[PDB]
Amino acid sequence: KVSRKSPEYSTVRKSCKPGTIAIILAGRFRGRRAVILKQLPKNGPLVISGPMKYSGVPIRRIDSRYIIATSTRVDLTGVDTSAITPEIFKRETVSDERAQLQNAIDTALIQAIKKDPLGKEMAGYLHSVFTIKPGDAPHRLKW
Amino acid sequence: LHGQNKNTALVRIENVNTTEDAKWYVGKRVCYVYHGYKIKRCVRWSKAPARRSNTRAIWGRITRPHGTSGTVRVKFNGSSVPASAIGRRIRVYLYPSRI
Amino acid sequence: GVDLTGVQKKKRVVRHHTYSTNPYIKLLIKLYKFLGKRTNSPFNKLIH
Amino acid sequence: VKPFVPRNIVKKRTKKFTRHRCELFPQLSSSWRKPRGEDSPVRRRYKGQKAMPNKGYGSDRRTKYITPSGFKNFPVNNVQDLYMLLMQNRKYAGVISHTVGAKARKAIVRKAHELDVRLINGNAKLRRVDV
Amino acid sequence: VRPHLRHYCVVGRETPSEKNPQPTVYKFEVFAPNFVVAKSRFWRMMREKNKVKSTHGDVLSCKVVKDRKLAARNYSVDIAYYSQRCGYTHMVKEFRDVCKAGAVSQAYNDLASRHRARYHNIEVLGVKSIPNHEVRRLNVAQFHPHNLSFPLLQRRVKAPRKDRVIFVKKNSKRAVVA
Amino acid sequence: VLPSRRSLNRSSRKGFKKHRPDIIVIDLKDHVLGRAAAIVAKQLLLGKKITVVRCEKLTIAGSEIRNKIKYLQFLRKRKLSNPKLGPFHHRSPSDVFIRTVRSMLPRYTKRGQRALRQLVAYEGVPVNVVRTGGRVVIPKAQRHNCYRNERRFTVLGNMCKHVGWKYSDVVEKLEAARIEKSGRHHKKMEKVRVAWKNARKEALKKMPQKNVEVLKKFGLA
Amino acid sequence: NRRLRLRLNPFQKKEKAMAKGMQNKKNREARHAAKVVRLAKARKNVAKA
Amino acid sequence: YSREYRSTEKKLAGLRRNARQHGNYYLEAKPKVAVVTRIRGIAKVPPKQRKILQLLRLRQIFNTVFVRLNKPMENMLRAVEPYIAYGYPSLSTVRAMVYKRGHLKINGQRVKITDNQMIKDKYHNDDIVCAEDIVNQIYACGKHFRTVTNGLWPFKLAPPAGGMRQKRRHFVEGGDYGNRDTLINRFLARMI
RNA sequence: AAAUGGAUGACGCUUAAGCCCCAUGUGCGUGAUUGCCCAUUAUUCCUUUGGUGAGGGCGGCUAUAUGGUGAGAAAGUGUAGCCCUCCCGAUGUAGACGUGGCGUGGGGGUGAGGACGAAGCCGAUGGCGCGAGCCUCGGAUGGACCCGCCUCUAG
Ligand SMILES: [Mg+2]
Ligand SMILES: [Mg+2]
Ligand SMILES: [Mg+2]
Ligand SMILES: [Mg+2]
Ligand SMILES: [Mg+2]
Ligand SMILES: [Mg+2]
Ligand SMILES: [Mg+2]
Ligand SMILES: [Mg+2]
Repeated sequence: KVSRKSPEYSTVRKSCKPGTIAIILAGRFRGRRAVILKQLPKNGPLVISGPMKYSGVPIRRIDSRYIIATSTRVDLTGVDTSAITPEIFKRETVSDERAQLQNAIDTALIQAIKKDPLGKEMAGYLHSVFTIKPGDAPHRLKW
Repeated sequence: LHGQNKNTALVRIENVNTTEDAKWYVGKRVCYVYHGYKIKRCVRWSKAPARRSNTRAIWGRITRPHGTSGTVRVKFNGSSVPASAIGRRIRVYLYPSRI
Repeated sequence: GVDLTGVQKKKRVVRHHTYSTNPYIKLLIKLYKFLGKRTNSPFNKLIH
Repeated sequence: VKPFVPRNIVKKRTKKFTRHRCELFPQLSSSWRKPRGEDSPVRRRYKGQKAMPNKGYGSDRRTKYITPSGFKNFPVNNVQDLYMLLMQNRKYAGVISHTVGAKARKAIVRKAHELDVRLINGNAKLRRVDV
Repeated sequence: VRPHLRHYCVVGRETPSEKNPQPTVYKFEVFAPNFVVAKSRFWRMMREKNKVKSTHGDVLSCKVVKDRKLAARNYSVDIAYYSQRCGYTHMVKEFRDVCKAGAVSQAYNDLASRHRARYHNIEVLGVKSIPNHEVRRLNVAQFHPHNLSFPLLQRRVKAPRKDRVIFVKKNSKRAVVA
Repeated sequence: VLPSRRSLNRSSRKGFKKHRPDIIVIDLKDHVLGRAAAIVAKQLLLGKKITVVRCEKLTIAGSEIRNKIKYLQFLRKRKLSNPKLGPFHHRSPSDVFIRTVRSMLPRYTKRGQRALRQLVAYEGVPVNVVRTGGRVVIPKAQRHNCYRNERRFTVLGNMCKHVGWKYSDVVEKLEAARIEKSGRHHKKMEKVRVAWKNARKEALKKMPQKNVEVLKKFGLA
Repeated sequence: NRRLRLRLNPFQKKEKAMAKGMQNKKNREARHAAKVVRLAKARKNVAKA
Repeated sequence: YSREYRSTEKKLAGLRRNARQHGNYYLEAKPKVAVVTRIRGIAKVPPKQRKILQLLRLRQIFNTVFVRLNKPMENMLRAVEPYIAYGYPSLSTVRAMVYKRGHLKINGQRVKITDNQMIKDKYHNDDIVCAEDIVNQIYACGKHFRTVTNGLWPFKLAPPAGGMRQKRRHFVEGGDYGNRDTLINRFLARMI
């Protein structure tokens, strides 16, 4: 029933949902893990922020074709993520309000992770990095 | 037996050895890395001066599997890959990802 | 390919322009070519 | 003046059709000559030989005779020839003849810039000068 | 599933006329890869035995016969083949198999290997499931006794296609190339 | 291949000490000559660096007299006008293997010549490759997978000895010394191997129990 | 192509609906059971003759 | 038409069951329609075979037509057998050819079928007004078989997707030419 | 059993890489009906060229200055094709024919150019044409004539 003109319309694969844990495949943060927060209003990129104290990835935009979405999911009902908006990236040494937004989001995200029964294992999991060793076959894996 | 056509190239990837395995890599981006002999323009030549070098890359994509043993067919955008690359390393990246 | 066994020997020789150099002939050809295309008259097509 | 630049221009062949074995004889020109020899490998269309021109190499009629700038060249010889190109100045560009002297060129260039008529061999700096 | 040469039964007759109304109906057994070949063999036999050609005849039915359950049995096949040097040769052979179609498929491959006879030069006269104590071939009767057992030697094992390698380490199973 | 002074100064300026490229070492004992060469030739064309050892233990199907006669027929071919230009008949096992591989390559192009330069062949296991790592085998060219047990085969070293090879006794003496030296050292260094195995068994009793449960589930301990 | 198929044959919608009903699970199991009974009953009655 | 196809099929099955139940046999009607395709090139063709292929409108490899299998037509097919493969088409095969590769012959031009109006215009008859009318006239023998089939351009198909067995040699010997009965439908499914 | 040293094309191959026969994706006695490679061939798409070619528009009133968008439209064999759709053919020795097809010396007309530099000559001077060829640029070359278009003529 959703129309293409409506903002809520989107065509992204069903594995990429809020709270999903993804592996970054390209960029300066290649091989690191992060958490998908939301999607931009139109059919735009996703916004990811792995807890910056865990993996070192700040709030950023990323295309859905450059992340591998795993099956591990953290409940995100508590985190509002309403402050995330296209204008924060539209504006062109970090700024004060950007730091405040990052701190607020990280605090809520960390509490949600610890709420999971495997909270400690999840925190260690977010620390790990992914790499292709000699003799690996990523096409045979399940994720 | 009549000759070769240089508009398509064949790439052998490690640990594939099967047509069903090669189907996982259809549509992935590949590149051939080499070097010249003087520094020329590159991406982010002004934003990231540390990238300037003699290194160069030629990009392409995987189109379809070849044979029954994991070999794949690659087209390098709008031109051929130079024949000096025969027997050298080719990088096969994991994007665009369907997973 | 195709057979084309007897295709060429069925073409006719048709001319669509006059060899004449008379300008008044050309004016008449212009008038009756128009009438042949725009009327349901076998007579007009015969004259042209 | 901005021409109606085509979206894309396609050439079926860039190389020239040169004569057979013109590189082995200094006296032979490079202009194409049709080979009529009973044993000629070029005439018999062997695999590794040169090609012969034919009707299939013809250019698309929509982009024929169009220079890379997007214009079509029309020669001019004096000031009065510029008013032929005034109305259709988005389609044709003027070419000054090789034998026109420097004294006459000054008047032609001055008027063309006044009329906004593109010259392929006029003054390079004047056309960049905005009005 | 494995064997070619399925088991077919073809029923046909000659087209009725006012010299011969109500012609006789014939039934024919044949082993063929498909039913088009099966019908071709039926009309060849009808022509060479009853002077009836496929142009003046009808085919009433052509189906596949169902065999018994799966078990180890002895099969006797009487077969004939032609060659220019010797003419027609007729023999009776025995095989171990699980179905009639399998035994006949074995005989066709055996005749090609041992006598160089092709499919269209061979005629099958019959196939029967005979009991033990009625086999005259030692190479077949050696599988009859109870408590029969033997080991597997000179094996040539191959990995599943997904795990085959080219180079492997000498004192382990670790692959080096591929 | 011996470095010049120019290489020595450059390495000293930049502080480079040693470098070893990626090389695969193949033990050719009890391998079929023709099938090993075909597999090696393709891998060379794909850009691999290969070193083969123990070339004198390659095997060829058939009796020794049949293969000896085959070589003598090859030795008869020579350029009558000037035999010093004619075909060259190398006699050592490593030279025989290299000739066989060369016949399976585009040897008259620069690509083929480069591929041949990437192969090094030895008789026995020389001292400079003993400590370089573990050797590999080719399962598709091994004797116990290729020949029926009742057939008769020929060892390449014995065939070459009777057609002109002169170093069969030298190689045999060197191999005896290597087995003695390596066997003594492997009998040594067993206390450390046993100690390492004991340490792993002592673990799973001090390490966390949750991680032990995971190892059991995946069949590792 | 769906719109070309319907343009050439306006009965396509009902023909496909019949196929979907043929594929339905509950109806196809009832049809299989009913067919077995009908064939078996005729076999017994013909023999008793 | 859909009701007619369902009724004809299920009436025939009832007759077969009646004969099988009582131990007798039911004889089928001889096929009335054949589908013929060319599988050989245009080189070294003798004059007699050359003329027949022209009369069948098979002037190029992998061209396909529908014919009626009567006595005058059968004897013509036997003369050019090593050049053609043919069999008895099914309803699915006929529908695929008309809907996907159907072209009309209008004013000497080869136009593609796009809607029922051009079908109605080309055939001024009142019994041929839609694509389903064309299919019914071909599948069944039909009264206007010649009118319908001659108004269609010969079908131009692609090579078989899975390959062929042997261009020479009859289908019975393991080749490709000759009569294949209903097995032509598997051949044509890969070709279309 | 032969005359230079040499040929299943060579190497080589014997749980064949030999001979006769049988199969096929993922999963070969539970997936019925395509294991894979290579054409100037077949299907489909784009462009050119020629038709025994097939259709359509062509009586210009909607309204509009520069500093809602701007240019064309010829009743036509042949072009820088009047324009827009659609269908069918395209190789070729000897040979025939066509071309508002190319080039050279001179005559009749018409229109220009030149000491602020004609003809001629030189070229990693590019642009246009399928092509014969045409045009521009540079000369740290030259020093007095020459060309476009329509027709006539030929050493
Ligand atoms: Mg050009
Ligand atoms: Mg000749
Ligand atoms: Mg074949
Ligand atoms: Mg050969
Ligand atoms: Mg021609
Ligand atoms: Mg000629
Ligand atoms: Mg003269
Ligand atoms: Mg003369």
